[PDB]
Amino acid sequence: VHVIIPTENEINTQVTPGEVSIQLRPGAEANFMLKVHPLKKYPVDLYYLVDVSASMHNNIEKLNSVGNDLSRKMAFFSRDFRLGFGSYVDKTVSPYISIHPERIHNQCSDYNLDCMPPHGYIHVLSLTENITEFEKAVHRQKISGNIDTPEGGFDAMLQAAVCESHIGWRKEAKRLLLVMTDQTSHLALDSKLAGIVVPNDGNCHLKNNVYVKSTTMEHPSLGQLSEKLIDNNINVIFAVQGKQFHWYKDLLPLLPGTIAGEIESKAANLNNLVVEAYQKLISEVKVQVENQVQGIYFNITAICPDGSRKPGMEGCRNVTSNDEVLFNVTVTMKKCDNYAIIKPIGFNETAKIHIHRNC
Amino acid sequence: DIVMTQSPSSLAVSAGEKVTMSCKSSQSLLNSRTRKNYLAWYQQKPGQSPRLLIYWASTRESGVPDRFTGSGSGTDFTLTISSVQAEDLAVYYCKQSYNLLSFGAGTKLELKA
Amino acid sequence: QIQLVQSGPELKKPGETVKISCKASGYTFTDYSMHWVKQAPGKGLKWVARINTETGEPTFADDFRGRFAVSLETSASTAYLQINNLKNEDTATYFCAIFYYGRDSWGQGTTLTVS
Amino acid sequence: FNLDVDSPAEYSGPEGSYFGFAVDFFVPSASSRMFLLVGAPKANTTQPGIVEGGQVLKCDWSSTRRCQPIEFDATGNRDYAKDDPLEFKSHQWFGASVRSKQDKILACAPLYHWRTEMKQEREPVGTCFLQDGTKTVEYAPCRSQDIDADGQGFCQGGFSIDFTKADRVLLGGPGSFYWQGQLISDQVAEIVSKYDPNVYSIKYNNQLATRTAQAIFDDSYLGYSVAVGDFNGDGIDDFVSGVPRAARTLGMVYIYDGKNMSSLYNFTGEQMAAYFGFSVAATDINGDDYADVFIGAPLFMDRGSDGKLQEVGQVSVSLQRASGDFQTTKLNGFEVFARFGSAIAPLGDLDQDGFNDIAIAAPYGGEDKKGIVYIFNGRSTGLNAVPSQILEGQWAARSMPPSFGYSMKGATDIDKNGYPDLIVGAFGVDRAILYRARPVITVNAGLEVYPSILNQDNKTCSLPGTALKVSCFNVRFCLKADGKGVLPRKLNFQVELLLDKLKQKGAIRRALFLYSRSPSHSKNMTISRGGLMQCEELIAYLRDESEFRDKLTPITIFMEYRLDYRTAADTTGLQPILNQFTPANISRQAHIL
Ligand SMILES: *[C@@H]1O[C@H](CO)[C@@H](O[C@@H]2O[C@H](CO)[C@@H](O[C@@H]3O[C@H](CO[C@H]4O[C@H](CO)[C@@H](O)[C@H](O)[C@@H]4O)[C@@H](O)[C@H](O[C@H]4O[C@H](CO)[C@@H](O)[C@H](O)[C@@H]4O[C@H]4O[C@H](CO)[C@@H](O)[C@H](O)[C@@H]4O)[C@@H]3O)[C@H](O)[C@H]2NC(C)=O)[C@H](O)[C@H]1NC(C)=O
Ligand SMILES: *[C@@H]1O[C@H](CO)[C@@H](O[C@@H]2O[C@H](CO)[C@@H](O)[C@H](O)[C@H]2NC(C)=O)[C@H](O)[C@H]1NC(C)=O
Ligand SMILES: *[C@@H]1O[C@H](CO)[C@@H](O[C@@H]2O[C@H](CO)[C@@H](O)[C@H](O)[C@H]2NC(C)=O)[C@H](O)[C@H]1NC(C)=O
Ligand SMILES: *[C@@H]1O[C@H](CO)[C@@H](O[C@@H]2O[C@H](CO)[C@@H](O)[C@H](O)[C@H]2NC(C)=O)[C@H](O)[C@H]1NC(C)=O
Ligand SMILES: *[C@@H]1O[C@H](CO)[C@@H](O[C@@H]2O[C@H](CO)[C@@H](O)[C@H](O)[C@H]2NC(C)=O)[C@H](O)[C@H]1NC(C)=O
Ligand SMILES: *[C@@H]1O[C@H](CO)[C@@H](O)[C@H](O)[C@H]1NC(C)=O
Ligand SMILES: *[C@@H]1O[C@H](CO)[C@@H](O)[C@H](O)[C@H]1NC(C)=O
Ligand SMILES: *[C@@H]1O[C@H](CO)[C@@H](O)[C@H](O)[C@H]1NC(C)=O
Ligand SMILES: [Ca+2]
Ligand SMILES: [Ca+2]
Ligand SMILES: [Ca+2]
Ligand SMILES: [Ca+2]
Ligand SMILES: [Ca+2]
Ligand SMILES: [Mg+2]
Repeated sequence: VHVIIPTENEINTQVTPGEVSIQLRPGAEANFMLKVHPLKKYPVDLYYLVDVSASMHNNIEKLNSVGNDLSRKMAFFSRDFRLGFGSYVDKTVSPYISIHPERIHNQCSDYNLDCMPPHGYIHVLSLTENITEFEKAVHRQKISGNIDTPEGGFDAMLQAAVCESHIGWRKEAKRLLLVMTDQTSHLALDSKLAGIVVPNDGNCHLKNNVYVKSTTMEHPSLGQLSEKLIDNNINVIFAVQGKQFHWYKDLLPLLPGTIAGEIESKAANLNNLVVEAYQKLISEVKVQVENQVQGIYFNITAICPDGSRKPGMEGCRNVTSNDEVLFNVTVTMKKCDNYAIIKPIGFNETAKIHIHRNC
Repeated sequence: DIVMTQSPSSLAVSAGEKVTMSCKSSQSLLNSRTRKNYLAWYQQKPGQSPRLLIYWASTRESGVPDRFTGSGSGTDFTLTISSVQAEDLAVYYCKQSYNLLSFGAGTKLELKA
Repeated sequence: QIQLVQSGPELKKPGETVKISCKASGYTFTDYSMHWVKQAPGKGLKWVARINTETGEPTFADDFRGRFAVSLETSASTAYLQINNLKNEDTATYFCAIFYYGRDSWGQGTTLTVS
Repeated sequence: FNLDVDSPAEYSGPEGSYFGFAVDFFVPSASSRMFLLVGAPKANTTQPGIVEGGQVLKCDWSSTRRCQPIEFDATGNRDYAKDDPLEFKSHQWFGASVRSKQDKILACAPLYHWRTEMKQEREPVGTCFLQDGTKTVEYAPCRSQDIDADGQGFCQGGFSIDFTKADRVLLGGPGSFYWQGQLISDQVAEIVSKYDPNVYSIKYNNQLATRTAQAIFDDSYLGYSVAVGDFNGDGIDDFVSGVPRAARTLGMVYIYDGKNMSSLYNFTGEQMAAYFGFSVAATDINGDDYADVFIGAPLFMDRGSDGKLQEVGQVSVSLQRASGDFQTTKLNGFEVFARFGSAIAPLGDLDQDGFNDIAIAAPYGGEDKKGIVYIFNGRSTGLNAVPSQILEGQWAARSMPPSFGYSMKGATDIDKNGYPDLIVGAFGVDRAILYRARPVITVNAGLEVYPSILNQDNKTCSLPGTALKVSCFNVRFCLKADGKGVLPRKLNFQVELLLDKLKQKGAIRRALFLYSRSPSHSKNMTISRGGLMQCEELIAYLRDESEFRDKLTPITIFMEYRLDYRTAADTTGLQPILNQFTPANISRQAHIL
């Protein structure tokens, strides 16, 4: 029984050792310290996923000021700041939308609004360094509408997170998915009402930047959603204007790597929300282990800068740059019968541990 | 279609007074599917094109000061100006967009002497 | 900033036809419908018609059919209101407008006088 | 533990119809034969102008295995005015929800739309067809003048239904009143009597229903799923209703008074978005004469030791006590994303032990996510948390998971043996499968040693062949057996008796049978069920002290028994099973002093 830490040149700047190899026997255990050191001045990819149902038009008009002002503020938190954009409304099926032939294209009945046809999820702008292009894409965004209060937020999020080749998420970046709304989202089983009884397979289904399984697959569960967000290393920021903010806030414990804040009634704090949320996310370090190796168990304790200890994926808070967090990782074998991955949530680097066994 | 009745046709005010004017629809302007009342108020100064003040009964438009408050529901809507200014002497109109767009007669504010 | 620019004043005799233009700028023309509103010289506003700039399909108010027509020239971002068989009752200022709440706008108003 | 999973009855419908989406049993009061009811909500019917209207099929069982549609509705879309349709039946999902009480079959179409008379709209009001005798009527409790979002316009009535033993129909309409949801309950007699095909909105006089409430209750979907049972001791079945998005998406289950709809009880979920209340059921699971409440929460995430959340699914089980209080425990599922608890179906007393048993599905579990159904036995202390039997789906996905276990119904005995059977749908493959319950045999196996105490010098008998004197003792064993339902009169048993086996293989056994000079003996026994214990006596002797590991040890006397399973079968080839909660291995000890 042993633990080997490679002395080869490392290929990770944040999480080290990025490769570990151990040898176990039943009843035996081995351990090591995993170091996680957050960096300063990350490349940052910020994608704006916006609820564009009629109730949101008041917040959408403020995204015209966000482009340049946010870019300036982020200059002190990032090295390379890119913006993207997309939108969602709901599933385009009864009872969520009108199916009347004269009102299929224009869900709203307010004759002062030439509203957009409803859609599940549409990608509008790939992540780009060009701020003007972002503002342009926003300026020309039209408002839609639907009938039922809740929106198809979680379904759009999964596609935005999964369809990496379309969004243009960089590996070399802190990936941020910002979701703007005012209402709560639909759940996976709510879709039964529309006659949708087929589970979301978690895959990417975009054609011409449009989600086309939106009417045949149900909404993803929180389980599926957190799994995909963590797997694709995407941090999520919720920006909610209504009283429903608290609904989203109280789901945070179920969705690791997620933060939420409030949009003011005047929607004057959109940039402050993003910057503050960014600063809060970068200050929290927690890990989880993906263990597919049968007979192996893990017990990880975080050791924080103040000497306190926090078990499992509770992690450490009020962490800065030039500040290392240690994770005390013990691996034990209980029974005879591959590798496991230990990774910080919201980080691109992972530590792969290979487990060799004999009995 | 929907006839909007606005009253009074003229209302004299003194600067600093609270002034109210109202508009009554022929039918409900409330959209059961949105819970919103599709009524808006406009201000028209003489010699100028009109400007939107309030939409959806009580939602205030950008650039409009908070002395202009809208309220009401169903068929009965009110526009109230708290501490009316000398610059607010204009004709105000109620508009509905529940069906085809339609305007009321309008209320002209006059100054007391 | 969205602007709407209308043609200048028109003077017509009874029975004549007038075509009033409204040129749009600051937004994509085909994005929002164009509304026309009639203001008689001393009365309130009357909505006349709207045209969907994407499809060219007009909708008229009950009191303004037959004598009124609305058309588009999308290549020049311009909407037109045509009034046939002008009567003395048609004297008014005719405005073109966008009522989209996020960004409403009005033209300067075209003055039409019928002798 | 007694379902036959080797020889089930398999049924199938048209491809893409979702045959098996919803299942029930059809048992006419005096037809002598029974049918299965299997829905197919997307089926292409022969109706003039209706696409994927949906249908319900009546499936036979004895002899061959064939299904035929029930003509609840054999027409097209009725007009309101020339070239102006009143109703839209295409894609109405008829057969999505089916229930039957004896001869009465109620089948619903939750996605049925109509225009209303006031304006030309298309609202998903929902309708049901009630068939009894030779008459069929349309029941449309939400097709009223109270329309649109603030009314019943988006009701989707018929989304979920049940029957009240008092001959009332319980119907959930989750979209009523801004999706607050509504329960509507009416009499069968009123529904059938007050019917006129020229009237679209029909009032009933003995109708009960929930009403509107404050906007704080919007988007709760009350009436998502319903069940019935007596929760106040009035002799009148009350109404149990899931409200999965209630209380800030914790989910709730409400129980309303079956006589006047006053609310009686309120159950709440613990975890947001677990969708507590997805499905509900009620049954007496502990023999207390009080209905117990079973509430599913298919998306529940069970936190592990490291803080990781695994989506497994949970079922909350609460027992009703005389005081009106409930005693609640929690049953967690077994597999991630299997959605355990998405379907709950009381089986009645499946194993005839005096307590009702229940099936809980996990439609996306098992290998390849074929779907699993878990059978849990009841008992006086509440449901046994450990499943006794696991049923796996038998088909591969073609475009979507078979979703075996998505819909289930039990507590009906089709093969007429006293043990109720279970129908399980698997709509992803357009199939339905009926599992039949095997008879259960309780066995009384006795073993005695005369005397248990002996020694090497206590020579009491002689060996066969050559009369050498040895120490001896007698070992007796006997067996009686019976069951409660229809079992073969003659039960063929195999028994084996072993002596002094508690030692290393190859070791010398000291206690041997006289006639065989052997540590083992077996016999073919025929036991009349309900008869006398059949007894046998074998004589054992000890080897002397020339061949031994020790002189003073315990002697184990061990008996094992099992069924033959070659002659033990009824006319359908259904074999009985031994009670799985009893040992078939018993022992006594003898000692050398
Ligand atoms: C299981 O859980 C459910 C909730 O999920 C619970 O049912 C709810 O019960 C409450 C009452 O406790 C319902 O709230 C209201 O109840 C009053 C009855 O009178 C009581 O409350 C008033 C007001 O506080 C007191 O003055 C009085 O002394 C009593 O305590 C009803 O009269 C209310 O009706 C309103 O709605 C009607 C139309 O829908 C209106 O016509 C009527 O005027 C009321 O309007 C109110 O709201 C208006 C704003 O929308 C406001 O402008 C009005 O002025 C007024 O305030 C109302 O029913 C609540 O609705 C029930 N919810 C549901 C979903 O049924 C069960 O009791 C509980 N069961 C168990 C066993 O625990
Ligand atoms: C950033 O995006 C803007 C907007 O597309 C680019 O500016 C345009 O440049 C083209 C010529 O290639 C002109 O025809 C357009 O009229 C310009 N638009 C505006 C709004 O000014 C700009 O060049 C891009 N910059 C970079 C570095 O990619
Ligand atoms: C994770 O993100 C970091 C950036 O914070 C990446 O590190 C950079 O990689 C590029 C490409 O080799 C170098 O040019 C930069 O100088 C590196 N930055 C620093 C601070 O060293 C890292 O490569 C990413 N990880 C993975 C696996 O892609
Ligand atoms: C990391 O965890 C290990 C235990 O897995 C700690 O090692 C133990 O330290 C205590 C106190 O000195 C000894 O009594 C144990 O015998 C040690 N353990 C084993 C398992 O051999 C280690 O000190 C921890 N490191 C930090 C930095 O907290
Ligand atoms: C019921 O009939 C409809 C109409 O024929 C079938 O839907 C068609 O399927 C074909 C093959 O994929 C398409 O090319 C047609 O365009 C579809 N038509 C319509 C109107 O959807 C439907 O699949 C049939 N369903 C069942 C269960 O048999
Ligand atoms: C994991 O470590 C914690 C201390 O942080 C300890 O309390 C817990 O019992 C350990 N768990 C296991 C399974 O060893
Ligand atoms: C904890 O956070 C506060 C800001 O909320 C900061 O001022 C303080 O210095 C932090 N503490 C440490 C030890 O970094
Ligand atoms: C419903 O019936 C029960 C009978 O016990 C009675 O106590 C209760 O007050 C009744 N409620 C209503 C609303 O009639
Ligand atoms: Ca919606
Ligand atoms: Ca009762
Ligand atoms: Ca009970
Ligand atoms: Ca039982
Ligand atoms: Ca049976
Ligand atoms: Mg919305």
